[PDB]
Amino acid sequence: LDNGLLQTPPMGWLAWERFRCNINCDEDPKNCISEQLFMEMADRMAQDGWRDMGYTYLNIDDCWIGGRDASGRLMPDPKRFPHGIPFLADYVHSLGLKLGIYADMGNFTCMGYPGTTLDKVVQDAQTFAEWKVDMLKLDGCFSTPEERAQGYPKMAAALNATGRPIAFSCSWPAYEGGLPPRVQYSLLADICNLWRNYDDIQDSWWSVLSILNWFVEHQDILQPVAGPGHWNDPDMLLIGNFGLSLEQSRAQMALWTVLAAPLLMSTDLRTISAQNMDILQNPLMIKINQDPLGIQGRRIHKEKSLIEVYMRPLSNKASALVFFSCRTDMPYRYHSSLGQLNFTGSVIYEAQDVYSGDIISGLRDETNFTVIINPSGVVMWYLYPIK
Amino acid sequence: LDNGLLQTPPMGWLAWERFRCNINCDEDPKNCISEQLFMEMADRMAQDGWRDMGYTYLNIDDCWIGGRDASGRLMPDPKRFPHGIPFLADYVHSLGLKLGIYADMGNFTCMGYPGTTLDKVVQDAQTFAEWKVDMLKLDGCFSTPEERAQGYPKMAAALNATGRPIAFSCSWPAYEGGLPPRVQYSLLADICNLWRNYDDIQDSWWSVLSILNWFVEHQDILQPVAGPGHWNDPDMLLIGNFGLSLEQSRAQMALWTVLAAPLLMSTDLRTISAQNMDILQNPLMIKINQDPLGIQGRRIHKEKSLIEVYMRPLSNKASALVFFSCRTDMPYRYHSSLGQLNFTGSVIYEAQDVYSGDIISGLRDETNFTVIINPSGVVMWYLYPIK
Ligand SMILES: *[C@@H]1O[C@H](CO)[C@@H](O[C@@H]2O[C@H](CO)[C@@H](O[C@@H]3O[C@H](CO[C@H]4O[C@H](CO)[C@@H](O)[C@H](O)[C@@H]4O)[C@@H](O)[C@H](O[C@H]4O[C@H](CO)[C@@H](O)[C@H](O)[C@@H]4O)[C@@H]3O)[C@H](O)[C@H]2NC(C)=O)[C@H](O)[C@H]1NC(C)=O
Ligand SMILES: *[C@@H]1O[C@H](CO)[C@@H](O[C@@H]2O[C@H](CO)[C@@H](O[C@@H]3O[C@H](CO[C@H]4O[C@H](CO)[C@@H](O)[C@H](O)[C@@H]4O)[C@@H](O)[C@H](O[C@H]4O[C@H](CO)[C@@H](O)[C@H](O)[C@@H]4O)[C@@H]3O)[C@H](O)[C@H]2NC(C)=O)[C@H](O)[C@H]1NC(C)=O
Ligand SMILES: *[C@@H]1O[C@H](CO[C@@H]2O[C@@H](C)[C@@H](O)[C@@H](O)[C@@H]2O)[C@@H](O[C@@H]2O[C@H](CO)[C@@H](O[C@@H]3O[C@H](CO)[C@@H](O)[C@H](O)[C@@H]3O)[C@H](O)[C@H]2NC(C)=O)[C@H](O)[C@H]1NC(C)=O
Ligand SMILES: *[C@@H]1O[C@H](CO[C@@H]2O[C@@H](C)[C@@H](O)[C@@H](O)[C@@H]2O)[C@@H](O[C@@H]2O[C@H](CO)[C@@H](O)[C@H](O)[C@H]2NC(C)=O)[C@H](O)[C@H]1NC(C)=O
Ligand SMILES: *[C@@H]1O[C@H](CO)[C@@H](O)[C@H](O)[C@H]1NC(C)=O
Ligand SMILES: *[C@@H]1O[C@H](CO)[C@@H](O)[C@H](O)[C@H]1NC(C)=O
Repeated sequence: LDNGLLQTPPMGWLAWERFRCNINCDEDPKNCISEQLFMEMADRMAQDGWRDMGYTYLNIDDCWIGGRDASGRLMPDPKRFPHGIPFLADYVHSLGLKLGIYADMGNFTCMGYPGTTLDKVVQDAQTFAEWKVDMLKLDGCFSTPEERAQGYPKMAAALNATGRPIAFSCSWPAYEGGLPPRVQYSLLADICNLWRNYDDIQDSWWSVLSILNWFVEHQDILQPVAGPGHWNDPDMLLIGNFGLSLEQSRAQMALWTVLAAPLLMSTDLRTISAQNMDILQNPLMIKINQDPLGIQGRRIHKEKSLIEVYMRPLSNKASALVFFSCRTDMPYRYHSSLGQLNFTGSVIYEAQDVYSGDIISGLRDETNFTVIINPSGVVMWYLYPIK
Repeated sequence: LDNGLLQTPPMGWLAWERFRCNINCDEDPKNCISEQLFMEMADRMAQDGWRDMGYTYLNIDDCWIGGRDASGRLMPDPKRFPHGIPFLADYVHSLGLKLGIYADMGNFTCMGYPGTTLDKVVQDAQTFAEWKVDMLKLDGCFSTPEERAQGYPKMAAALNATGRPIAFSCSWPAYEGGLPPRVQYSLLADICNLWRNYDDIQDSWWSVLSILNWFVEHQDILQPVAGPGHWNDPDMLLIGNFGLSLEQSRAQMALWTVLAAPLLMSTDLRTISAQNMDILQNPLMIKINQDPLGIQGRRIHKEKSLIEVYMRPLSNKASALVFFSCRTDMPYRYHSSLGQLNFTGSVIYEAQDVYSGDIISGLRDETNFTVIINPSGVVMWYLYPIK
């Protein structure tokens, strides 16, 4: 979408994965979807290094809506959001952060809350802009294909007409199978800043692998359409939650990074471990994810040893390499060379291990190297020519 | 098997899952299958509380064999086991531990090492006894159904004839689909101390789940056949390795415990985290696993919320309850009562949470209670009448 926004993938926090549709504030006041929850997460982002590292969006998902007023104007739940959305937008802005909100192109949101039907698209966009929202996620539950085909372009135009820059996240392709001929990616790039291609992520390694598999099976289609202002969205990071081991956590981070994915956390920032914080706030990882060229990476190799190699092209002739083990036995000594990974001749390279910080220098194409990769884990290199 | 052994499930350490068939001692001397590996693990077991907590077996798996001498007698790899197996057994015995070894009923072991064919069964049994081995795992790769039908009882007879008590672990049923009529569990109980019913475990939550689902699907057949001296074996514990998150590690421990499974670790005891050690050395968990009645537990409840309830009967009118979440979203508040879990009478109960140590008093059958269960995780209770 040509609105000047998201020239690099968006970084932030989204409520959905970790907190879902928890509306029981009586029994569970700390974890229910509420004004308090968002202010508390905002405080953590401001104070715990998140904002400073580039995590700027604080995004509301489903289950925020209370109803519509006599003018059809959208309202938050008055008990869970007593001060209203402008209050929250203003609070978040006061901390140098941006606020994301959620609507559904259809009769109801996926959780059954008031939907943004075709006749409400313009009014809701205007309401969101008036509230000083900075991003919109538009789901597409409880709608027909033709309603979505009209509704998503209609919303992009309505957001534009408000005059406020609002990043536009579209779940549109996910409801249509995410692939041609039903999904037109040139159209999508014109109307959206990012799009959810595929299934909701769940808190499991199986879920991460099914998403990765789908993106890799279809990378010839998906890879070229990603770029500044228009990203593929494989869904939220699971780092900090319950389903992923340490190796798996480091793996999702590295792989989302090579895919030029949004880095949208969804985890309790109040209790996040140092180890998980260290993954998400890795400066070189973020640098790679936020590379100005915005070229989505690809899987370039798959061995019978079940080691996969991903490569992302970066600025200044640099590259990112992810050595990924789909083995489920033990650490594996992966033997390779840059020549075997289709790198250009005569150039001498140097690599920094993204997780360990170690530097491997004087690598020619013919130079044999070994990387030790743990099961369901990665080794990641930031690779550059040296003179 | 009526050999006086394993009146409770065996507890110890097995090399396979974590260290596999790593024989490259030149490049990897600290992790290869060698006498050093086993000696170092023995030290850890003696010094780090493992033995004192009941972890007594230190078991060699595949890839130990060098060959057979001129008389057909098995010999360990001379380079990797320079002092020989008697020496290792002596070392292990001096630390108050027991030595397990590995053989295959067929032409070769699964990794292609010299097999214990039918004409070698007796000689190999005598060799193991002479070495002062305490346990034998007998794999069934590279054999026919008829050879296994002959060989497994042949080995049991051979072991008995040596006069040395040797715990006998049989992989026989796993090669036959693990079910009647192909598997005769009455015979297995008479000839083996434990048997691998099903697929090899791998370092993933998916692997744990597939084993659990197979054991639950067929629990009507499998639950009754387990007891003192003869156990179902759903394979090694993954705790301390790469594939399981914290919640998942706690889940496998609790679930293997209610199933009266062997507690056979397979992990690097030299680098194991305090957090993982705390799981495996939980005193109440071990007490429950090692309950004298040896009654295998069952899944008693399954709900649409994807919460499952397991129950194991214990000595002194006590029970173990495992509340298990197959959810992949967020913590779940599970509401129940002992009455809904088929507890009858006017007995008043008290429960101890096995992981937190918290005590819940005044539980009558009608009493409503709530437990908070994390995704792919458990809450475990030790439940008992109070008077
Ligand atoms: C509502 O929708 C409108 C129309 O879609 C948006 O307006 C566009 O905004 C974008 C982003 O700000 C503009 O793109 C930028 O244009 C700059 C100048 O272009 C001029 O010249 C061209 C002809 O060559 C004209 O088409 C145009 O009208 C301008 O007069 C460029 O310099 C910018 O370059 C950027 O990208 C290059 C290469 O990728 C980089 O090297 C640069 O560093 C730089 O980042 C950029 O392309 C676009 O021109 C606007 N279009 C129109 C018709 O006005 C609104 O932003 C949007 N409003 C809201 C609120 O969402
Ligand atoms: C080769 O195979 C034979 C079986 O064919 C094995 O022999 C069995 O060995 C076990 C274990 O040593 C014996 O079980 C033990 O029996 C002891 C005495 O029981 C006798 O008396 C009763 C009378 O009712 C007879 O029925 C029975 O046949 C015996 O003659 C008990 O003292 C033992 O009790 C143990 O457990 C209790 C817990 O309940 C503890 O309190 C005790 O301390 C003790 O540990 C035990 O039950 C069994 O009797 C033998 N069977 C036969 C038919 O002889 C060989 O062991 C095996 N050889 C090898 C090397 O593998
Ligand atoms: C999106 O929502 C519209 C608007 O209807 C509203 O939402 C519905 C879920 C109901 O709660 C309505 O009370 C409410 O006004 C839906 O259009 C309407 O759907 C209803 C119910 O399906 C239709 O009524 C039915 O008519 C048929 C045929 O005569 C009867 O068999 C049924 O017994 C029932 O009376 C109604 O005609 C229709 N209205 C219009 C103007 O089209 C729409 O279905 C829904 N779309 C999707 C894709 O979810
Ligand atoms: C276990 O091994 C026996 C022994 O034969 C060996 O394997 C043969 C395939 C061949 O490589 C010989 O040099 C080895 O000595 C197998 O029994 C043989 O099976 C083959 C069928 O492939 C048959 O032609 C021979 O008559 C058999 N030999 C004898 C003397 O019995 C047996 O098949 C192997 N079992 C399994 C299931 O792997
Ligand atoms: C890399 O190692 C291989 C052995 O697998 C060897 O054949 C080859 O010569 C080495 N590459 C070079 C040119 O250094
Ligand atoms: C237990 O809770 C249910 C509601 O979940 C209620 O209907 C029932 O009366 C309660 N029983 C007792 C003994 O409090």
